[PDB]
Amino acid sequence: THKMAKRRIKITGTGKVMAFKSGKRHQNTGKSGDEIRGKGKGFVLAKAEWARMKLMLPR
Amino acid sequence: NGRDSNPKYLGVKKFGGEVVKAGNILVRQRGTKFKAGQGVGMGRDHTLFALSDGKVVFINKGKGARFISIEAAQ
Amino acid sequence: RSRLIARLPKRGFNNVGTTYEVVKLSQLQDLEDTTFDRDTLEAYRLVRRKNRPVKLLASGEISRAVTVHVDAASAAAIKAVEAAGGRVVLPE
Amino acid sequence: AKDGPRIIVKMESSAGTGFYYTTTKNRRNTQAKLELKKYDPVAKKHVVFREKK
RNA sequence: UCAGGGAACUGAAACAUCUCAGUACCUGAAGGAGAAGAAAGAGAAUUCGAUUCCGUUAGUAGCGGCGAGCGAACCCGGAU
RNA sequence: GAAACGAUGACUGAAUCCGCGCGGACCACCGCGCAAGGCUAAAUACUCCCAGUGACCGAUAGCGCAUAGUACCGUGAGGG
RNA sequence: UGUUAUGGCGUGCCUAUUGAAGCAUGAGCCGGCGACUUAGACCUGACGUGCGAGCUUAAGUUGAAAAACGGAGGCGGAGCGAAAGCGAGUCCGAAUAGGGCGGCAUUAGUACGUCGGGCUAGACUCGAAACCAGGUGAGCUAAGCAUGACCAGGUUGAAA
RNA sequence: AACCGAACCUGGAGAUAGCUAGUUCUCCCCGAAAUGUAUUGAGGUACAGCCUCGGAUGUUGACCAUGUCCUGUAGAGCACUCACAAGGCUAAACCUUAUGAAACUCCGAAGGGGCACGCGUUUAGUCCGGGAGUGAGGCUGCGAGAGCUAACUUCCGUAGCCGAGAGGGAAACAACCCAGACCAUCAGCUAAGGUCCCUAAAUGAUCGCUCAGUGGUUAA
RNA sequence: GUAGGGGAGCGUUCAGUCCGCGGAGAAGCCAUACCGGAAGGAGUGGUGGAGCCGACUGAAGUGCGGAUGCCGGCAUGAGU
RNA sequence: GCGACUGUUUACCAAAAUCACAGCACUCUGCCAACACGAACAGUGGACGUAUAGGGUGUGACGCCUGCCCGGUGCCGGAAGGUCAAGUGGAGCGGUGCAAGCUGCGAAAUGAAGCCCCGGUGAACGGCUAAGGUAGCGAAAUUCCUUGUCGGGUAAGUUCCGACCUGCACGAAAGGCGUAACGAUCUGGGCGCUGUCUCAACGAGGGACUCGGUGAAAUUGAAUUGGCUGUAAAGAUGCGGCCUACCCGUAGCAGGACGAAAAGACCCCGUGGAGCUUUACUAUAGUCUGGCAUUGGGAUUCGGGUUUCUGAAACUUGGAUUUCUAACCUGAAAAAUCACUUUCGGGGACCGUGCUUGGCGGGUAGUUUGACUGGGGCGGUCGCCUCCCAAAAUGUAACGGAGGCGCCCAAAGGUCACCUCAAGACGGUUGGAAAUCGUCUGUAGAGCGCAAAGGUAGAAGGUGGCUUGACUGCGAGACUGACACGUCGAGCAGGGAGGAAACUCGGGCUUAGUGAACCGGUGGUACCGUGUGGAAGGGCCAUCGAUCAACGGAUAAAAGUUACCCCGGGGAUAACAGGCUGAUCUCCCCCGAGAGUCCAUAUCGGCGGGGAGGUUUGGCACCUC
RNA sequence: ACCCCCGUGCCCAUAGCACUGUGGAACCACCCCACCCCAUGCCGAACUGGGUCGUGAAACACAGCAGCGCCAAUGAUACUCGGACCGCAGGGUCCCGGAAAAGUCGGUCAGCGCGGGGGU
Ligand SMILES: [Mg+2]
Ligand SMILES: [Mg+2]
Ligand SMILES: [Mg+2]
Ligand SMILES: [Mg+2]
Ligand SMILES: [Mg+2]
Ligand SMILES: [Mg+2]
Ligand SMILES: [Mg+2]
Ligand SMILES: [Mg+2]
Ligand SMILES: [Mg+2]
Ligand SMILES: [Mg+2]
Ligand SMILES: [Mg+2]
Ligand SMILES: [Mg+2]
Ligand SMILES: [Mg+2]
Ligand SMILES: [Mg+2]
Ligand SMILES: [Mg+2]
Ligand SMILES: [Mg+2]
Ligand SMILES: [Mg+2]
Ligand SMILES: [Mg+2]
Ligand SMILES: [Mg+2]
Ligand SMILES: [Mg+2]
Ligand SMILES: [Mg+2]
Ligand SMILES: [Mg+2]
Ligand SMILES: [Mg+2]
Ligand SMILES: [Mg+2]
Ligand SMILES: [Mg+2]
Ligand SMILES: [Mg+2]
Ligand SMILES: [Mg+2]
Ligand SMILES: [Mg+2]
Ligand SMILES: [Mg+2]
Ligand SMILES: [Mg+2]
Ligand SMILES: [Mg+2]
Ligand SMILES: [Mg+2]
Ligand SMILES: [Mg+2]
Ligand SMILES: [Mg+2]
Ligand SMILES: [Mg+2]
Ligand SMILES: [Mg+2]
Ligand SMILES: [Mg+2]
Ligand SMILES: [Mg+2]
Ligand SMILES: [Mg+2]
Ligand SMILES: [Mg+2]
Ligand SMILES: [Mg+2]
Ligand SMILES: [Mg+2]
Ligand SMILES: [Mg+2]
Ligand SMILES: [Mg+2]
Ligand SMILES: [Mg+2]
Ligand SMILES: [Mg+2]
Ligand SMILES: [Mg+2]
Ligand SMILES: [Mg+2]
Ligand SMILES: [Mg+2]
Ligand SMILES: [Mg+2]
Ligand SMILES: [Mg+2]
Ligand SMILES: [Mg+2]
Ligand SMILES: [Mg+2]
Repeated sequence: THKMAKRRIKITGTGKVMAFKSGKRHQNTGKSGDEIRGKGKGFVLAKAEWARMKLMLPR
Repeated sequence: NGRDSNPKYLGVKKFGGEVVKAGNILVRQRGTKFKAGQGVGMGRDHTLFALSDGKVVFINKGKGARFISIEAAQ
Repeated sequence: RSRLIARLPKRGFNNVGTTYEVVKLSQLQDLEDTTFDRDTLEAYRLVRRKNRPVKLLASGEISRAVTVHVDAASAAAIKAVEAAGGRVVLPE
Repeated sequence: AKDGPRIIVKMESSAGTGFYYTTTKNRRNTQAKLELKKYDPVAKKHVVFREKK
């Protein structure tokens, strides 16, 4: 796919897939903590599998 | 009618005579069902959790004052 | 989407301009004959792309006195090439 | 979170020489004149923030 | 082959833009082929050098209700 | 879209060699080119036709037809 | 082996289903036709062969009673980041808290082939009601126009 | 131009079809699912669960015992809350006496769960990766709601059997009782069930019961 | 033991290679009490009048009871 | 009764009370007419017509007649104002260059038709808040209750006539009430006749039957195809048990074979279809309108600048007016449409036409119009939080039983310091149930911002002091979830707060106060920036915008109807019947209070109790779409 | 060592309350005065500050005491895991282990430390 590249599901040395902070980004804030201050990174197993089928070769 | 389907969770997450670790949650609770002993910190929602690592054992005192504590392993 | 790819929050960027070919220290030094790399023999040295600049980075640690023509290299790499004795060159 | 015609407000922050937002629920109701507090910028902190926008 | 004109089912699991697709179809001209062609260019090397064709670059740059999805070129190897 | 460039339908309407157009808003600088005139083999596509060939058919297969656009159906296009 | 008499036992097949002898589906019978395929320098696995930290060619040229040539290019080879960029590190950040990653104790990739699947195209086979384009139809029928044809016999008895 | 809420023919075109049928040689191995969450979702799909194959690990699995903790059900009991029966007292209160409870609890099991150990017999487990199917369940007993303490009702829980399970019994009979079919036998023992005749097997033995065909249909 | 995953195989056509068979009779057809764990395979007789088994390897338009499936032939209703 | 009438209409289920009809009314249209066909400044129909004409619309001979209401919708009229597009125009803002200059967003004025604003309009849409029924009619093709009440007819009259009126929901041109005549119209009655009937008989003919000739069809798993009763997917020849039953046909009957026929047309399902509708969404033919061309001259007021005598003159530029003829349009003329030197005539810088601007636009076009659901619809319900159901872990459904949330608090936060409640009993000035004060008791019977549960007395409650940790960079380790989220969090640094201190502080006793992604708004940052140096644009850190509430959210943007309907499916799912059930229904029994002068029982049986049936309306949804 | 007192813990009602007898110059408490440290949303009541006399009244400490609380057996039961059955149903029984609540028998008015002060 051509969307998923500039978004999460980045690919690593272990071919593991990189999640994000979805917690809130732009809208609906003025609420909570260090919790907010995340844009940061993450990962998961079950949708690791069919993820990189989108953006196969070019990581 | 009936309009709450969500469980929260609660219960007691680490029982007595159980090897624990530091940062583990020994209990989830509404009020203080029991209070914290040594080894034990308590968050906003109560929720007794572990400061150190060790064996979690229970002290049940006099019906309604109860305590979770962490005794050393080494 | 009803689900889970959207709902995932990004802009980011693209770019991806100049990116370098990797030539390890351990490649040149240690093993082989000291083919004495510089500007051409490198193509036959088994490190082959072009279309890109070549860059030397430190991996293996051994003493050899060598000189190389590359497009750029790493600080520590220079540090360890001159300190086993040698030279590393950049274009003018 | 949600907003409309209502009272209170969310202003955030601003201050001398630091440029920064606390992003805090305020209110216009009971007591509002100064939205003023003390907060930490890109500086040493130790600096007063006037939250009136 | 070129030009004038130019759909919808369908896909988007609804549907308006988008897709289908400049496809289908209609129409004009022409030949054994046609079209295209001799830089007010490509392009970032003060490099190339008319056009067409194949390989490749490359599902890369980039387009997109940034959705479904669409998707080049320069270099470079070839036919001439 | 920050939309350059080409292309016209309407309306305006320039310079011309220390001139002109381009280099993806724009400017300067640096490069690239000289429009508003023409013609132009070859490599390219196709198969009515002809030849050769086939881990293609062999009579419910193979073209629809081991000849037939016939018999037959339809006012007709058409179908068969 | 063929046939038979008596005894015992015995609810066609398929589908669809919680459940079918079903008074639910399909089918008169036999013959023949009849449905998971193919394509790509595609993706990812299994097995196998060849080279091996290397592995391979594409278009094409030459030769074809047969194949060679052709390194453009493709994949290992370095990761981290939004990127500039840095580099066995990198990013976050006021250096030490973490993310990913190398050293892990450590191996291996690449081209081909067959097979498992994935995507793209009808994509297992058959089946719409519809939608769009070009065209054929008023020799049926709905009407208009032009020009012709037809209405035994009887009754009633308006104006002037 | 013999079917007009938009004619006919050819073409796009093999439209699209979360829908319905159909899908053909053999044996061998394992063996599901009708659940969860999400869904312009509800007879469809994604992920998880449950199947298979390969790899790695190598008892971590399984039951069962001991120890240890967690619990507010059954019961029970009015100490709070609501309900409530009789009497006293001078209608709340208050005392004697006496009860009810899914949303009351002074109390509170049997059981259940987590951890550790194996002190004891067992065999599975976990991780990586390929291929799935399934996402309509059904009945019974026990524990509830709903219902009328109706339903071959419905909706959860829980065990087992159908499902996908043939064989024996229950006259017939998915599910109930007994029990899991690799193959052959004109061999033997049993289970549930049976043993007068249809029919396999005691018209058995001892002490009773009922004269009604009760047996071989229900109540005040 | 149903979906489903796994394993070993039977058979048909074509193909290359090997072994051969055939007018003192090939394939196809008909019967059959043999063989093999199955798919299936032989033997013999009858028919038949040209061609064809077996083994190995490769490739498939490769195995039918169903689809109100298709083309065909022929039954029932009935001598109604 | 309905329509006046002749007539017309659903080829193939409707001939009518439908349609048309003369007549009436509203309205449009002055002639290259309005209107309509149409790539079209072509042509043509309107019409070789000209307002006594033509279009459109509604009523529907004739007779009396036609009321009230314009608030809303439309249509006509109006100008003082409110907004209103391009466009002529450029103060100002920002980029780049040393610079002249070259460039980006772009305004006050000038801006039309629309819409808001005013007034009128009804044989306009319309209503009986703008007003509320004037005639006339009324249980009527309108009437529910209803077989209304009376009366007529009949032995008997849910129909029919007549009244009445209580008009569920008559009414004046979607005409009101009448009306002779008309009608294969609809309704009630009577006379006559009669096989329609009591109630059927006989007779004829043509088939049926028999023989000779020719010889079909739908259908068909196969069949060696009985009855009862029972079981079985809940309607048995094909299972059980019992009964019956020799083999085979011919003529006959129509109970079964859930008999045939057509993959139900009802119903439901499908993010299937199509016709229609409209103040659903979106475009659009058409049409309106400003500007620009085609497109010219002259006069007059007016906005303005260059030129040059001390306010006039002009080389002038646009605007409105007026007018003109050389553009153009258009008619006659010997030459039917054209063409023309043409003699001319009228119109005329208009119209038309091309480009653009804004408006209107179901005339047309593409589409949209959710789900749950003991069938669908209607009603309700979709996310969040608390109890109960929940079977003493966790979890667990219901259109199960109850009740909350979409906030609030600059202090209800941080910290430090102090304080202790509800109630009762005795006594007290405004009291005399409760206030306020005092004594006494007083594990909570109070409080905790809200719902509830837990928790609270060593405070989490009730007061003050200082304050802003309602912080920035992080997160060991865990709870929880398919994921995505969600929660708890020691410890680390920068730096602050309160305390003397140990220390506590990354909001609030906790558990609801919410919302992925996309596209944008703003402040910071300086990573990218298409030759280069900048700038535009982008990125990264904040961050604002969603009753996206159908709350994992379909597009920025969407309602209805089909009885004209189609297709794909469903016994997954309703209406019929059966089945299970028996609430309701039906019926029987128990007890015996009382009635019965006396006595419950000759009859009758309060309040209650127990069953049978399976005829009722249902429940369920099992076989059959 | 023994008595006792003050502080302070573990135990957190079989240690609590009521009734109460003893204790005073050792320790404790009131009472004592307070302009000032400090304070009272008013009062030094409470904080707090300066110290005896005084009484041991009140409070606190110790002791008697079982009227109330509190703890509470044995037996038997309710219920129930497992096993096996009855009844159309409501419901119920048998075997086998586990086994309460309440009530009765009773049990108590505590027990175990540390440091210091003062007696014989
Ligand atoms: Mg941050
Ligand atoms: Mg469409
Ligand atoms: Mg679509
Ligand atoms: Mg241009
Ligand atoms: Mg043949
Ligand atoms: Mg043929
Ligand atoms: Mg069914
Ligand atoms: Mg049958
Ligand atoms: Mg059948
Ligand atoms: Mg049939
Ligand atoms: Mg004709
Ligand atoms: Mg017809
Ligand atoms: Mg099709
Ligand atoms: Mg198509
Ligand atoms: Mg098995
Ligand atoms: Mg389900
Ligand atoms: Mg589902
Ligand atoms: Mg109970
Ligand atoms: Mg279930
Ligand atoms: Mg059921
Ligand atoms: Mg099944
Ligand atoms: Mg089974
Ligand atoms: Mg049997
Ligand atoms: Mg039985
Ligand atoms: Mg052959
Ligand atoms: Mg089959
Ligand atoms: Mg046939
Ligand atoms: Mg006969
Ligand atoms: Mg006959
Ligand atoms: Mg008539
Ligand atoms: Mg008809
Ligand atoms: Mg008729
Ligand atoms: Mg007539
Ligand atoms: Mg005959
Ligand atoms: Mg039989
Ligand atoms: Mg029978
Ligand atoms: Mg008959
Ligand atoms: Mg039928
Ligand atoms: Mg159907
Ligand atoms: Mg429409
Ligand atoms: Mg629970
Ligand atoms: Mg439980
Ligand atoms: Mg989007
Ligand atoms: Mg949802
Ligand atoms: Mg959206
Ligand atoms: Mg009708
Ligand atoms: Mg019709
Ligand atoms: Mg109609
Ligand atoms: Mg059903
Ligand atoms: Mg029914
Ligand atoms: Mg039936
Ligand atoms: Mg059901
Ligand atoms: Mg039991």
